[PDB]
Amino acid sequence: GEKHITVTVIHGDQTENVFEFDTDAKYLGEVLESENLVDGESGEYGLFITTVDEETADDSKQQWWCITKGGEQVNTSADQTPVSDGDAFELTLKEGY
Ligand SMILES: [Ca+2]
Ligand SMILES: [Ca+2]
Ligand SMILES: [Ca+2]
Ligand SMILES: [Ca+2]
Ligand SMILES: [Ca+2]
Ligand SMILES: [Ca+2]
Repeated sequence: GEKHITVTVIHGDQTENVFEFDTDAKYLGEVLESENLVDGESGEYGLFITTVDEETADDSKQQWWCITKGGEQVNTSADQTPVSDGDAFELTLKEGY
């Protein structure tokens, strides 16, 4: 079935870009890659997202893309994150830990 979701990208300079998807995808990674909104690499814990909406995290400055769902922590890699109708996800560029 078709689910209606939003993905908001919070860039390094605080620019927020909001993307709406109408999707039958089971998982968030499929949704993100449907429009090539992210680039990531496979690995043993799932997708490691390096670039979102044409912004690449600088590994050397401890930057990384973080997935949240209505601001709440998401425990799964994007390719293992189930999508529900009405979901709002965020991808935020974070620095450090
Ligand atoms: Ca529906
Ligand atoms: Ca709409
Ligand atoms: Ca891609
Ligand atoms: Ca690519
Ligand atoms: Ca873009
Ligand atoms: Ca519904």
